[PDB]
Amino acid sequence: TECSNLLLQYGSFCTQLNRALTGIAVEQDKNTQEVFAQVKQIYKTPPIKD
Amino acid sequence: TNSFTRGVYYPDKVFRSSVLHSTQDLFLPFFSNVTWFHAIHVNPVLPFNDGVYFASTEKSNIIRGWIFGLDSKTQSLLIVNNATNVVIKVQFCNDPFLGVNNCTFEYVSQPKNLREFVFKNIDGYFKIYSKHTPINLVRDLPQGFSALEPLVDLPIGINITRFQTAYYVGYLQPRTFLLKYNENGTITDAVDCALDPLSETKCTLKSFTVEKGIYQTSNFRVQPTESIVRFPNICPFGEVFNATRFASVYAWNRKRISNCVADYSVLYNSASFSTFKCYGVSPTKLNDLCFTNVYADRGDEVRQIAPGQTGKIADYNYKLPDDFTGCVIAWNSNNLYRLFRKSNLKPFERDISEGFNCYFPLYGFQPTNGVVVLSFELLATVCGPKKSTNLVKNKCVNFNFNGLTGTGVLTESNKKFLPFQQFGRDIADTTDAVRDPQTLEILDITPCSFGGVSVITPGTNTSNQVAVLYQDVNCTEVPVADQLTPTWSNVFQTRAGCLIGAEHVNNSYECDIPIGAGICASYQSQSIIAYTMSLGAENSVAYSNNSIAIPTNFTISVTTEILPVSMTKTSVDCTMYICGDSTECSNLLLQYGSFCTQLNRALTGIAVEQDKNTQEVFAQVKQIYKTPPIKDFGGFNFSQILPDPSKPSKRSFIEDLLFNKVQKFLGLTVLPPLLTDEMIAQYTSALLAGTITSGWTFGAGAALQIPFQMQMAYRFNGIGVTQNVFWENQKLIANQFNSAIGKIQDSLSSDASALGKLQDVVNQNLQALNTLVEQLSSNFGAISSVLNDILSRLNPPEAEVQIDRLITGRLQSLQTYVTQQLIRAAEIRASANLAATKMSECVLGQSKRVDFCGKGYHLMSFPQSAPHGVVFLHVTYVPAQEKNFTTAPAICHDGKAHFPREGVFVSNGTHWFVTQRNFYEPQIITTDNTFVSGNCDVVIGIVNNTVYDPLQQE
Amino acid sequence: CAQKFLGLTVLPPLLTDEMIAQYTSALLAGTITSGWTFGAGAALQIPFQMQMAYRFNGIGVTQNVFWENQKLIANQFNSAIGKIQDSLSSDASALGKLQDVVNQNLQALNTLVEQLSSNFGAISSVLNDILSRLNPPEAEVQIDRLITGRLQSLQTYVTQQLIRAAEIRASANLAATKMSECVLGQSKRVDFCGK
Amino acid sequence: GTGVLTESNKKFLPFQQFGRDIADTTDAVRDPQTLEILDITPCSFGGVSV
Amino acid sequence: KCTLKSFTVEKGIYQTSNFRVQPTESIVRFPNITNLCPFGEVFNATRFAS
Amino acid sequence: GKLQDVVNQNLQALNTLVEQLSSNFGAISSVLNDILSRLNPPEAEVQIDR
Repeated sequence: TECSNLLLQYGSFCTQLNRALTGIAVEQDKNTQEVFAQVKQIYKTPPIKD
Repeated sequence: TNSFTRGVYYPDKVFRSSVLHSTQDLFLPFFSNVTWFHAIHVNPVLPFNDGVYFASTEKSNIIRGWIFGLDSKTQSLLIVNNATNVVIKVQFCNDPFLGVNNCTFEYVSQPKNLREFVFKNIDGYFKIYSKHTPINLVRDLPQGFSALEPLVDLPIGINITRFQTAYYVGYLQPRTFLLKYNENGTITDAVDCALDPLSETKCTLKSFTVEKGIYQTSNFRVQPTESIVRFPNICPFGEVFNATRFASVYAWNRKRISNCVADYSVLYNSASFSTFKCYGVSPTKLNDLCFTNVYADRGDEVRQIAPGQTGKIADYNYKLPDDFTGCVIAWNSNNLYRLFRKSNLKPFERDISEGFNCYFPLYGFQPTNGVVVLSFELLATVCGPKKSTNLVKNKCVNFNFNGLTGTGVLTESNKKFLPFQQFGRDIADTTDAVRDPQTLEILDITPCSFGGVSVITPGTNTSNQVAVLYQDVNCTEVPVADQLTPTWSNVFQTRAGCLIGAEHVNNSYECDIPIGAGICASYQSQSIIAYTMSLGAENSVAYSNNSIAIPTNFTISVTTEILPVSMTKTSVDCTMYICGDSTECSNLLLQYGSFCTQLNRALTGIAVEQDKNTQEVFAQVKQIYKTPPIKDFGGFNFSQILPDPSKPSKRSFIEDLLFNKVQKFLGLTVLPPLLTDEMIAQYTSALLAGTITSGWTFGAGAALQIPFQMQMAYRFNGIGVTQNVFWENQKLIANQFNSAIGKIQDSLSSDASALGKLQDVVNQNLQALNTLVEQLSSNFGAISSVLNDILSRLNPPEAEVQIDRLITGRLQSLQTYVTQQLIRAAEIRASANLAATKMSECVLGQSKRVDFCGKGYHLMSFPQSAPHGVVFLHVTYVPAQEKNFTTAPAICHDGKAHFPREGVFVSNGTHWFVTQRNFYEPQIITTDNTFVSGNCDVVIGIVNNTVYDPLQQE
Repeated sequence: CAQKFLGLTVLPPLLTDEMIAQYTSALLAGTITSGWTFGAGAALQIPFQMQMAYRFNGIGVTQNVFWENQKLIANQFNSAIGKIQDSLSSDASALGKLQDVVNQNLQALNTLVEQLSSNFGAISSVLNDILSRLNPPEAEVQIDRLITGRLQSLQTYVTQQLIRAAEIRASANLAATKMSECVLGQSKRVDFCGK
Repeated sequence: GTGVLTESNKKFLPFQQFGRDIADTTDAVRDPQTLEILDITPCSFGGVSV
Repeated sequence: KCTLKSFTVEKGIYQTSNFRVQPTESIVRFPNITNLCPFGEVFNATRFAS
Repeated sequence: GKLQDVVNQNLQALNTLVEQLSSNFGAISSVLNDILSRLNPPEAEVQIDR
């Protein structure tokens, strides 16, 4: 605890860090969704590949 | 004891208005249980704590005077709090209420209800806050806001309180919380932290209103509850540290004994023996810390303890390293030599082996004048005795392996500790495993569980319900170390997290509040619902070797794609950010290798770049096309997108709607855009006109001139729609376009959903500044966060240290800001070159890029300006009303395969015709509309039909 | 114990390998069913062989070039996919950039993790033991300097992770472009879709 | 500090001697010697572009 | 020229200096306490012993 | 200029590092040698750490 109270002396350090990291995390999901989850439909691969 | 009675008060805080501020001032959480009332009717009250809050009713005084305060012994106040001279006394007639060593410290005379004397504590003295007493609550507990501060601090010093006197008492906890100050700086309903996870989110985001989303709330840990300080325990040390023998100049021992159990140099802890100095350790942690050195080792100069000092220790006397750990004690009243040494000494060197004839010889026992250190190792132990509980399995404790303090569970000694049988390290940290000092057969490899907490918030404008997920969790159970309110409350046992849940749905739906891991949530009889994220809708259309779907009709859809172009570019002048109005630190500004100048240089670079981004995105012209005064272009009501009417100074209607959506002396400034919103609107005009009047305004030299219907004719022709509908469907294409603009005007301009992506930059930029300025309110280890206070409080030789500490902190934060912005500038540059590319190939021409310039087959895009960005209305062609026709590539009987020139040999079961992938619009095979190479070939797909040659002409 | 307790964890992707594979299935299925005729979701069904004829015609050869060579073309295709099945095996190129990205991040943490042990000018780095050894008053260096050091290491980590993210975002933007132009579309661009 | 003193446009509760801004820099001070509070604006400042 | 350490400066606008406004007065505001602080009762006390 | 600006910023980035060395960072002097010449034994660690 003592070091956490001392870390708080570096005011709101991690709030900024956590936000940046979270921003990266949503950006990653945004990238996946944007890259391949591009379809509003899921066409099912035909059972007969003729 | 419910209804969320708000334990709020102004915590001696400066008046602030229109703000949201967080603190930890021991407020009253809404946890009240029972209170002491209804004593009499038609039973003494003695509740006590330091962390208390009192509230009650009124008829006269009711409390027979409000009191606070043992009995007639010490520090007894029993303040009357009545009209007749309230005094701070420190027990006879006041024992009962009045009516039906008397040393005083202070005099104040400060003077159904809701009288509150709440929030008490000492702070070395006294603390008390008080609230108004409304008389129209028509209930027992008022929805209130806060208590005020008449005067709180007085010379009381009560270590404990138990005095009072239809009654209410609450008890305080040192919790963090959020206080909302309205425009009049009145604290409105506050939000406790750890009251509930939604409140945790509100604290987390330092914002009461919380949009629907997954917010990462504070982490969670199980509490270590016990500790081990175990060692076999029980040497001369405890007695021989003192020695009559005094020969230390030619002697500094280190190991009088290798193993001590009698180690308690209280001589230092209480200074029961003499003066001392400890290096690297507390003087009091003598049985908490242990070293493998138990003994060691005078002169008028104890100044020569000298861990790297410039004394006689350098060459004659005993030397210690600058990086020395240990503790030294001295002796006096006591009534070998420090002769000259030609060589220098090394740390911990013990050398007791040219100045004419004076180098070889080498004290005085008479009272010439009234004119000893133990080194500490870094390690196991064998000193500083201590004992505790036995090994604790399956629950987490502190002090794992005694000499170290860990929070791991003491289980599973599945490690051999082969060479030494004592200690293990992790792949990534000092401590991984231990062998218990007394029973060397058991281990600590399981640190008390810990992880992050994500919270699902449905959006506070709809619901106050939440779901919570421990990011890494067994999904077997959740401990109670925190809200502490719910049970562990059927919850989806997902790896994403599982503490308190949501209906775990066996059905599937569109994604919302995406927790991640293929799991989404919503509030849809309102409750949190957790779903397995579904995919897009199933498409089951059959395909065959001869089945082709061909549109018979079409629509024009307008995709509104909004891209950031520029940042809310700023310039931080560190002279103020760090040193505003501070002249003492002025020397420090110069101290740097222009680091500040370089940080500002980076932001200036960013700003110039931002102007360049706007310039590429909008300024690709030399002569601007003035929108012709027509409103006559195929009837397309471009009047809705062009800045023609001059109602606003320059803006178009769509851009008006875009601009209708979407902080002083901060030490920084937000530089004006080079091109104002008015100029951008005018460049927008320059592009839209020209775009609808000539075409390639840049690429084709103002694009000569086009009737506009010829233009979109050619654009259809570009997308692959040739000689099909651009002329046949005049008044239909125009109508669909028009309707699409209506679709944007009442949809995104009413929501700003798609439009909020612009703010992904603006919000972040503001947050970045908000972070930066908020970062100022930080001590960084300095005595105070306020530089001017350091200057007003500390002298030069002492202030500079803390000034520099604060400066270093602020410089680290500023570098962080510059860096964050340099990277965001790069990202926006990437979006800006995308936007410029899109303006160039979507607006200044017809891009063949599929699903790039909007959804579907882009034929056109009409840009509009947005604050720090561009919105492209990409008018795209979409096929519609598809019919499943039979296809084949070829026919014969003419001795010619006759493959379709550009079309498809398609039939409705008969009437084999040829058309394209644009519209049904069937046509007779028409030899001139086919391509022949191969005749009656072995090629797959001949349908044995015939085609008329227009030149048969018989 | 590859991933230990350092506060450094991984949040699962929204789109899990099942979800990614599932979307990929849709994408391929759309490719073999509408090819390019999509109103960004509004697929128009075409027979695959016919789609190939149209794509071939879109590249400057006639539809009959494909049809005359239907057997050739389809058979060359089958051989080519087999070639890739083998050429992507035997750890070829370590699957290129994908390995690199993961390597770019695991190391990002091995570095961050290593920094945990740095003393930052202090005697030690084991903060819990530092507090045990000395009292907070005597911790301007023992704790706060250490904290500052870790602060910088984390800030460096996020900074580099943001750069990594920016780079990744650009890669993803290009990948998305390919996803909508190269697949679910016919690129007319040289080396956009490979040589 | 340094700044422009002006009559505030808002009365503040008597319990505090001074107020603070969003940037946590002093917003206003009640005069210890007078029954008034004066907004304090940081003295005009900014960059110089040549 | 100094900001860029070059005697010849390219045509353009440069972020050169820092504009702050010089204060025109020194304003001292303290409560009008006329009671000399009884430090003598603290430091010239007859008995500190206890 | 496009291709000059890049080399420029790269070199400038180097130029900056050179300038940075000149900083004392709050130290008694700017060069390790001076530190090593003035307060070496007792405070080299402190000044050097700075």
